[PDB]
Amino acid sequence: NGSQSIKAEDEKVVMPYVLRIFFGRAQVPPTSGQKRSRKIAVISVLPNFKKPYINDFLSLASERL
Amino acid sequence: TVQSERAFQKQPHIFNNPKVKTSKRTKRWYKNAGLGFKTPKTAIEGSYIDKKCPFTGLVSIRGKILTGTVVSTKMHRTIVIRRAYLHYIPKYNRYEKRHKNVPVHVSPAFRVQVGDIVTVGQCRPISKTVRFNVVKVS
Amino acid sequence: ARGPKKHLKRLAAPHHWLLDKLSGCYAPRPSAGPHKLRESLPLIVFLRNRLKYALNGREVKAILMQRHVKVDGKVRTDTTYPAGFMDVITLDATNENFRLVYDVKGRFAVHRITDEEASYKLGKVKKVQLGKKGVPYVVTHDGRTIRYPDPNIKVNDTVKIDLASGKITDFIKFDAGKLVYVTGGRNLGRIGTIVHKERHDGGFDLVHIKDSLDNTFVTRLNNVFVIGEQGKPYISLPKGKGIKLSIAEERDRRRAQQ
Amino acid sequence: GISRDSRHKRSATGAKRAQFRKKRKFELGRQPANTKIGAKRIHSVRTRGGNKKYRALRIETGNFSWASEGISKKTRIAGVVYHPSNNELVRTNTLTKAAIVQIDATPFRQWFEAHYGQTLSKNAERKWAARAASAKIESSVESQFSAGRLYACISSRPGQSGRCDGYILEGEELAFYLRRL
Amino acid sequence: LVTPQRLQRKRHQRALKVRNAQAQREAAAEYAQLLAKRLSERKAEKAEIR
RNA sequence: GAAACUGCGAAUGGCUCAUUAAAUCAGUUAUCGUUUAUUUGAUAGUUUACAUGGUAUAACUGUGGUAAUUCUAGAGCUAAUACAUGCUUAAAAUCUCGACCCUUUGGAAGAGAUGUAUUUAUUAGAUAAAAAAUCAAUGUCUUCGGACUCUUUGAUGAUUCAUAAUAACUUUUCGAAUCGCAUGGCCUUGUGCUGGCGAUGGUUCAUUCAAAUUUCUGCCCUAUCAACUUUCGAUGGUAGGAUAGUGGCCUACCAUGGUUUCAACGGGUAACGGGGAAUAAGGGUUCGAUUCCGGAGAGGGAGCCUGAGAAACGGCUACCA
Ligand SMILES: [Mg+2]
Ligand SMILES: [Mg+2]
Ligand SMILES: [Mg+2]
Ligand SMILES: [Mg+2]
Ligand SMILES: [Mg+2]
Ligand SMILES: [Mg+2]
Ligand SMILES: [Mg+2]
Ligand SMILES: [Mg+2]
Ligand SMILES: [Mg+2]
Ligand SMILES: [Mg+2]
Ligand SMILES: [Mg+2]
Ligand SMILES: [Mg+2]
Ligand SMILES: [Mg+2]
Ligand SMILES: [Mg+2]
Ligand SMILES: [Mg+2]
Ligand SMILES: [Mg+2]
Ligand SMILES: [Mg+2]
Repeated sequence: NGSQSIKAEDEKVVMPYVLRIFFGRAQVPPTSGQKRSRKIAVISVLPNFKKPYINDFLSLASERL
Repeated sequence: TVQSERAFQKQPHIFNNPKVKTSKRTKRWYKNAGLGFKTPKTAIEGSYIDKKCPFTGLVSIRGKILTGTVVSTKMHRTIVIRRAYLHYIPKYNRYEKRHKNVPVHVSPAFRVQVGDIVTVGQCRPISKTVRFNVVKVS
Repeated sequence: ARGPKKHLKRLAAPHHWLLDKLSGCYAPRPSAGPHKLRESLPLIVFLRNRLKYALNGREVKAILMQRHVKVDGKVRTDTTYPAGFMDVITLDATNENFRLVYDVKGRFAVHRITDEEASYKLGKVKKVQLGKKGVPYVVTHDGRTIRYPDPNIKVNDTVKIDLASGKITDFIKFDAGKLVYVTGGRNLGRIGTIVHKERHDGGFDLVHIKDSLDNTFVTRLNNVFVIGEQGKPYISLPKGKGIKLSIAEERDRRRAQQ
Repeated sequence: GISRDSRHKRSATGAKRAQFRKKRKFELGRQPANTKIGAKRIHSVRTRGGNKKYRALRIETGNFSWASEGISKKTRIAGVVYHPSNNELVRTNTLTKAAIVQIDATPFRQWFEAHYGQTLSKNAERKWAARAASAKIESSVESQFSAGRLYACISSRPGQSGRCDGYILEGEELAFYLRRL
Repeated sequence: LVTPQRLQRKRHQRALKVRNAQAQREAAAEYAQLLAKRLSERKAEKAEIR
């Protein structure tokens, strides 16, 4: 519901890039206090996503396996 | 009425949890100043908020302890006491009455009238001229 | 002044160093270190004006850069290093160990000690407090911080520090009947036994000390240094055993030995 | 130009003091930093000693702490609603300590959904049931959650630390400030 | 330039830090034992007083 | 080993007494009200590596401007303990999220997180002394009945103190890409592994040199100076800003306060203060720019970069002469 938030019509196209970007940020070695805070943030934005979009991120995590 | 100003008055870092609701009375923090100075039960069970109160505020009593006579109480939460002493003149081998007026912060836990004897303790600078704080009344 | 001073006039120097007032215009300024400026003896004064081993400052520097002087088992090369009370000064080439202890007159005295005595020093416990990660530590009078102290050790106690390892070997509590050494006031350098400790909350505590001659004197607690139990000091004492003696008798025994 | 020296003031007796010495660096003062909502602009200030201070010229996010549940989240700042010292800061949307502000309600709402499973896996059900007794909250907070904007108070000094942390008003705090609003 | 001296310095630095950590652990353990012994004996004395 | 970069110093010292009448200064207090280069002591297994870049330049080569200066323009080069980046090292414990089995009194593979620094919110930091009954959750144990002991807490006269814990936060730090001398020990014989004495840096704490403010008392002449301060802060309260930090230091809103014949306020001073000097029998009177301590200044006002430290002046910038 943010003012600058992605519109629902455009949510389909942008979201895969957003999800994959956050995936790369999630793979940073969470090793220093700034870096650890970065990993916490990327997981904390998941509830903002709709459940179908939460699901695909989990699929991306499991694709390598 | 405690909450008589634009901002809320609260003891800093003293948190009352609405969820637990253990006691009706709001949690109140207090300390004993030392030097055998008794914390009045009014401060313990009172409802005022004063950051400069020696028993409930963020101020410590350290250094000289003086005594004086209240001379003025017309301002808010502070008074002006008078200390009288005798100064020695050697040439005439004789004394002279001299007096000095000291402004002292008084916590609302005390009720002081013009004429009573008050013992005060030094603290950090509270205002432009206030460097003392009332700690005992009589 | 717009910053810290770096010069010390001879007249403004501590009296107990006993410096000539006409030799020059400036005196050695003790650098920052374990002891305070007014309660410290710079190595230059000790090597030149006390031991007479060096004739001038340059020769003192030459000795120091040769690394022959050790303070508390550590080599020091600063001319103005502030050695102080209960400090051990070791000269290996000459084979001496000195302990800096005030005489009765109130001046640091050249007191020679044995090696086994030079292996340890004493420290008055100035502070005890928990450091980071919940590790207790004690700060002594010479700026030494020792971690993991014995819990019984408190402020005003004395700790026997082994120089090689810098750890507490034994300690003495501050109690009546203990042997004490005065490190300030006009009673500086005297030795006695505690009688009573008068306390004033929010003020300076006062201690009554009785000498071997039964004379009594009162001194502020900050100038008292516990050195052992009565008759059993943990360090070798200088000549006179910290007993103040009058002037007439001073004439007397000077004549007698003369 | 700004100095904190007390000599320039009149004496308590009202005498006009004479000018003892020229101003010293160790009673200096610096221009106020009127922090305002917007894209982050912070610039460092070299202060006395080697220490450094942060000046928040602009900031729009802050770490706010919900005290009742003992949680804290980062949240965007909506706008300043009330300030006790002076209303001109409210008008100009200047961020300072003790300023009452409005913050977004989404992250707290997500956290409460997840933690209690109520709205404002078996393991999830077990945890929710165990914590079910504490689910109830103040009605005033829940109404704001419905609205989506929560009232908060800034407990940090943006002009010093460069942060706009704060806490969510509750109980008598919230009632008093609502009355003032 | 990669030279044996740099390798030696790195290795010495690592060994120093590791040895420091081990020494601190040993000292902490000894302090813990001393505290436990004092705590036990004072508790025994309190039991005797009762 | 010239030159230059880098680091440190230049805020010390020396000089003068213009301003300054509770100001400075003397004695005596306080920082539980704050900064502190350096010395000294502690203190960091949690962070392509047989070791990263120009996101770069001086000195230097060469081409030039100006009458003139410790003036410098263009182009070409190359370094770091400069500048900017960036890993590599034990185990355990605890706390979350939890696939799945199973409906238990449940269990649980796994996936995460934890050093330090900053900011916020919350929690612990006990106690003058002794015994019981229940509601809820719920853990050890036996002789299945009920039982359940020795249970952890420092300092101060006093604190929201020291310290620790939980949840997040950061244009966010630190956690050695440095250097000298020497060539010891293990072997699976590899320029394999390991290893000595020092220098220089680095987080935090303490100490030291210091700084800042501060509590009480104490200054010459003048009453033919009697009321002063408050519109433009004077006294105090609340909140904020700023400060290294307290504080009308400043801002906004509030009240009307504050000093005074025990001389306020104003005026004079050829007034820097003191340790001291002279005189005197004692009381006193006078001197003290001048070998030491403390304060202020660099022709006069105003404003600043750097740095731990300056409102610096043998540092810079205006205005006045
Ligand atoms: Mg004290
Ligand atoms: Mg340079
Ligand atoms: Mg003059
Ligand atoms: Mg005047
Ligand atoms: Mg004064
Ligand atoms: Mg140096
Ligand atoms: Mg060090
Ligand atoms: Mg070029
Ligand atoms: Mg304030
Ligand atoms: Mg105003
Ligand atoms: Mg004079
Ligand atoms: Mg003079
Ligand atoms: Mg100057
Ligand atoms: Mg001139
Ligand atoms: Mg100037
Ligand atoms: Mg000149
Ligand atoms: Mg100069």
